[PDB]
Amino acid sequence: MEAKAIARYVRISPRKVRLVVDLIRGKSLEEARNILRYTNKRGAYFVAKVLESAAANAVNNHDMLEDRLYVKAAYVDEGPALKRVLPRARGRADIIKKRTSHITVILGEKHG
Amino acid sequence: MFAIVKTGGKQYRVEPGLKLRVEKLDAEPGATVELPVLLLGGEKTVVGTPVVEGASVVAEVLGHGRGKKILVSKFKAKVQYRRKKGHRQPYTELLIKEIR
Amino acid sequence: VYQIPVLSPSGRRELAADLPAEINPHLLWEVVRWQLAKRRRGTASTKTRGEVAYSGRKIWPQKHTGRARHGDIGAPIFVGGGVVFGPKPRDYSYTLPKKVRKKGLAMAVADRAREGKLLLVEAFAGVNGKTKEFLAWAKEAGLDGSESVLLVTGNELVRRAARNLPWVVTLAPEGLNVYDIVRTERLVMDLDAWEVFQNRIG
Amino acid sequence: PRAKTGVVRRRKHKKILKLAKGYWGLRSKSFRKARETLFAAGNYAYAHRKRRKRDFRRLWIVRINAACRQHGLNYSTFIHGLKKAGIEVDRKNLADLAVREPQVFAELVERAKAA
Amino acid sequence: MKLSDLRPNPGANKRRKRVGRGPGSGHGKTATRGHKGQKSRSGGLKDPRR
RNA sequence: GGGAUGACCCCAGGCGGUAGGGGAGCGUUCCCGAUGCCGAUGAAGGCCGACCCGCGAGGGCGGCUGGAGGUAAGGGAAGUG
RNA sequence: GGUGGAGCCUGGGAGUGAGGGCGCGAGCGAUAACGUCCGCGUCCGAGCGCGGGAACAACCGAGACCGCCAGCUAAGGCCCC
RNA sequence: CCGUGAGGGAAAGGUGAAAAGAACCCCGGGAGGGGAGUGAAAUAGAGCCUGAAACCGUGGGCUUACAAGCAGUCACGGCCCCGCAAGGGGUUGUGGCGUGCCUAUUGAAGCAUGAGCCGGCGACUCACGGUCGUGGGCGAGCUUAAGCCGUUGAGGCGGAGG
Ligand SMILES: [Mg+2]
Ligand SMILES: [Mg+2]
Ligand SMILES: [Mg+2]
Ligand SMILES: [Mg+2]
Ligand SMILES: [Mg+2]
Ligand SMILES: [Mg+2]
Ligand SMILES: [Mg+2]
Ligand SMILES: [Mg+2]
Ligand SMILES: [Mg+2]
Ligand SMILES: [Mg+2]
Ligand SMILES: [Mg+2]
Ligand SMILES: [Mg+2]
Ligand SMILES: [Mg+2]
Ligand SMILES: [Mg+2]
Ligand SMILES: [Mg+2]
Ligand SMILES: [Mg+2]
Ligand SMILES: [Mg+2]
Ligand SMILES: [Mg+2]
Ligand SMILES: [Mg+2]
Ligand SMILES: [Mg+2]
Ligand SMILES: [Mg+2]
Ligand SMILES: [Mg+2]
Ligand SMILES: [Mg+2]
Ligand SMILES: [Mg+2]
Ligand SMILES: [Mg+2]
Ligand SMILES: [Mg+2]
Ligand SMILES: [Mg+2]
Ligand SMILES: [Mg+2]
Ligand SMILES: [Mg+2]
Ligand SMILES: [Mg+2]
Ligand SMILES: [Mg+2]
Ligand SMILES: [Mg+2]
Ligand SMILES: [Mg+2]
Ligand SMILES: [Mg+2]
Ligand SMILES: [Mg+2]
Ligand SMILES: [Mg+2]
Ligand SMILES: [Mg+2]
Ligand SMILES: [Mg+2]
Ligand SMILES: [Mg+2]
Ligand SMILES: [Mg+2]
Ligand SMILES: [Mg+2]
Ligand SMILES: [Mg+2]
Ligand SMILES: [Mg+2]
Ligand SMILES: [Mg+2]
Ligand SMILES: [Mg+2]
Ligand SMILES: [Mg+2]
Ligand SMILES: [Mg+2]
Ligand SMILES: [Mg+2]
Ligand SMILES: [Mg+2]
Ligand SMILES: [Mg+2]
Ligand SMILES: [Mg+2]
Ligand SMILES: [Mg+2]
Ligand SMILES: [Mg+2]
Ligand SMILES: [Mg+2]
Ligand SMILES: [Mg+2]
Ligand SMILES: [Mg+2]
Ligand SMILES: [Mg+2]
Ligand SMILES: [Mg+2]
Ligand SMILES: [Mg+2]
Ligand SMILES: [Mg+2]
Ligand SMILES: [Mg+2]
Ligand SMILES: [Mg+2]
Ligand SMILES: [Mg+2]
Ligand SMILES: [Mg+2]
Ligand SMILES: [Mg+2]
Ligand SMILES: [Mg+2]
Ligand SMILES: [Mg+2]
Ligand SMILES: [Mg+2]
Ligand SMILES: [Mg+2]
Ligand SMILES: [Mg+2]
Ligand SMILES: [Mg+2]
Ligand SMILES: [Mg+2]
Repeated sequence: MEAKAIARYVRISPRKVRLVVDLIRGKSLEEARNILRYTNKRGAYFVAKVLESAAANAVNNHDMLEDRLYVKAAYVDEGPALKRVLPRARGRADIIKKRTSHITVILGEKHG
Repeated sequence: MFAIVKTGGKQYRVEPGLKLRVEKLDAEPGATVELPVLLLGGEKTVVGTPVVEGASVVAEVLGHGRGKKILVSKFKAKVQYRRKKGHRQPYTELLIKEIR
Repeated sequence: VYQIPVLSPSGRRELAADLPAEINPHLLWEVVRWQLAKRRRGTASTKTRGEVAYSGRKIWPQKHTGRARHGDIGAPIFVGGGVVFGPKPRDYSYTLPKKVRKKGLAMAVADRAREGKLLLVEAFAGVNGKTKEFLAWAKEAGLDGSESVLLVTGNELVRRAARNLPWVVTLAPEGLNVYDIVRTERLVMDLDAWEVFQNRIG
Repeated sequence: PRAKTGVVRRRKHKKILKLAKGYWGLRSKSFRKARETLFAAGNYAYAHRKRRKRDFRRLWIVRINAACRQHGLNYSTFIHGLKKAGIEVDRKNLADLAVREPQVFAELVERAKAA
Repeated sequence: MKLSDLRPNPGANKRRKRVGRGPGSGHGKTATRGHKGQKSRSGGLKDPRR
């Protein structure tokens, strides 16, 4: 049995948040818990939330027995990007895109 | 024992009991074929001449195939010239039964 | 073709007629082509760069912007611009030699008649139009609705009687047209009609 | 009536991109690079089917010309002693002779040395 | 004789008009028009009969 | 030549190709065919295929998806690649 | 003599009307130019398809309908690459 | 929305038969999600029919750190996969060979033009005349126009004229 959480439309760049997600993959839930707290990235917050909801969802829904949880697989896909206008020199105006991440943590049970 | 036989303008090394694919020849299926006249024995010294006569190989005509399609293509740059032609090549199959 | 089975309530008798012996499938086809052309609505239209609702103004300057070069946005090269050689209203009708029309009529009958499929009748009595009534007289005349019928009579009452049948198509005699003959499996007339059909061809 | 592109152009492009599966970069994923790549895979294949024949004959020969020098003569003469003895059986494809059946080779070198 | 059989003789179909569509058919690119200049231009040459 | 007045066997030849000329086909939208036929025991569209037919454009078939349409043979007309 | 993708007549559709290299014959140039202008041929143009020339449109070989893990040759080659 | 003004002038349609539009519970500040429930279908959940391509991502198979290249093609071999095997699919180590597409030019891989990639829009037409060809009707003739009558998308009449 396995359990997930998906945070959707998180306003943060997929490239940026993917990096911390890589930090905790295949980690026991307890090392994953410690790694994000002491990681310094705006995306350690957002992942830790998804981590938990999946940990919650695991025990609390699918009857998964917390102590053996690890992170089976996990990843952030790229949501729809909001575009804004950035006025520039000589009348010019580019557009910058504030992006979006769909964070997914998927939990499964250790075999010990 | 083996022969070295000649069919469709090519020359193959045959054992008796061997299924081997050969240029398409005119015959019904299941019929027998006497394969002219070959070129060598596998007990040696007979080689000789163009073709050692009185020996022959008898293979039975198994069936008439068409090989996997080759797509033959021709392109010529800057002249706006392309050609596509599919070609799959008729052939027959036979089983080598005994050697004369 | 020649020997044609009339129905008068007394006799089963046959009639000999006219009716060219050989037929010309092209000639037939050519009249059908005509008939379905001249009835074309001719109705499709579209807007040229000229008729489109935008302005005459030149989009950019044409040198030194480094975009490509342009006229008005109504130009067909633009999305939502004019159409190029698309449809305007036109009239698809043209005039067949009268003599071809006439031949093709006489022929289309004959083709039916040498199939035997043509039947002449008198008076019905599946008159007084009620499809239920007609449906009787028909089953008597051997029409079971096992093949399409083109009914030609000047009788208004026998017409409306037949009309709603899926397998029956109805016509006055001056309505005789080779299209409607060819789409119908067999042909049926009365001895008015058939007389005006004569007095028509030749 | 109006007939717009609809389903046609997608099927044409799709036909190509299957042909290119396995190529590098856009040449597998882009209709255009895929086409361009293919054109050349076309003529290359053709060319090399012509020269697949050339390629093999040389390998046949080198193996032949190899085994003779073992028995003390060269290729160029070996063919003559064989074109003479009438033995045009060798059909250099059977230098599969020379490897698998050595004593059948030796006896052929003999009718070859007697020219 | 039914509608399904009607159809014309071998000519007078004739249809199969001409083209500026693909390579292969000729009729392609420059489209019968031949490269060039004033004839290839849209409103064409000046009226040959004079 | 084979006399089958032919759609077909045999034999002999020709078949690099730009501007161009010629010829045969494939496919797309629409009409007659149609008050019909296919369809929820699954339409059009999509995703796969190492399978079958075609020289090729293409057509089949099969599986998955999809969920309400599609439209043979023969012919007609174009906002047809 | 010569049956040839030979010829001539009538008629429908053309494209071309910037050529280029090389051999040979001249003129211009300086018995210069990958120069220039003519003539006869050729080849590239359109054969940047194939083999040779180390590589290289036009020099030597040779006119590619398709397929083969069959053979003989051309120019050019046979010490090793 | 742009423009002082005349004036310019867009984008943007679709849950399901039915809102039955997901009470309640769990993580959460929320957003979002996980169970529950509805539903024939919920990767039909409202950023809602189908859901292509470019593009980004996770998992797997084969592979790569003494080679050098228009990226392919021919061959053999190693590994993985489908199987009845002589079989086929994937991948690619080594060896042969190999100067992108279009355009324009006597000549382009060309260090000459155009193109970041994908999807969709995108250019030889119609009318009337003319001229050849072709499929048919009638032939010393052929043929009607405007109009009149009639018509389930029924045709016929009309001979001025050409
Ligand atoms: Mg600034
Ligand atoms: Mg400013
Ligand atoms: Mg950008
Ligand atoms: Mg090239
Ligand atoms: Mg060129
Ligand atoms: Mg305007
Ligand atoms: Mg103006
Ligand atoms: Mg620019
Ligand atoms: Mg428009
Ligand atoms: Mg617009
Ligand atoms: Mg619009
Ligand atoms: Mg289009
Ligand atoms: Mg060779
Ligand atoms: Mg066209
Ligand atoms: Mg052409
Ligand atoms: Mg042509
Ligand atoms: Mg032309
Ligand atoms: Mg041009
Ligand atoms: Mg020019
Ligand atoms: Mg002009
Ligand atoms: Mg031939
Ligand atoms: Mg040709
Ligand atoms: Mg030629
Ligand atoms: Mg159902
Ligand atoms: Mg459709
Ligand atoms: Mg389907
Ligand atoms: Mg249809
Ligand atoms: Mg059709
Ligand atoms: Mg178009
Ligand atoms: Mg000629
Ligand atoms: Mg001429
Ligand atoms: Mg000039
Ligand atoms: Mg000149
Ligand atoms: Mg000159
Ligand atoms: Mg010249
Ligand atoms: Mg000089
Ligand atoms: Mg010069
Ligand atoms: Mg000059
Ligand atoms: Mg000059
Ligand atoms: Mg010259
Ligand atoms: Mg040129
Ligand atoms: Mg030439
Ligand atoms: Mg070159
Ligand atoms: Mg060379
Ligand atoms: Mg050359
Ligand atoms: Mg040739
Ligand atoms: Mg020599
Ligand atoms: Mg050398
Ligand atoms: Mg304002
Ligand atoms: Mg609805
Ligand atoms: Mg759900
Ligand atoms: Mg779905
Ligand atoms: Mg759905
Ligand atoms: Mg969306
Ligand atoms: Mg629906
Ligand atoms: Mg959807
Ligand atoms: Mg991966
Ligand atoms: Mg070293
Ligand atoms: Mg290494
Ligand atoms: Mg290689
Ligand atoms: Mg260009
Ligand atoms: Mg230019
Ligand atoms: Mg130039
Ligand atoms: Mg120049
Ligand atoms: Mg470059
Ligand atoms: Mg420049
Ligand atoms: Mg360039
Ligand atoms: Mg496109
Ligand atoms: Mg005209
Ligand atoms: Mg005309
Ligand atoms: Mg005539
Ligand atoms: Mg009226």
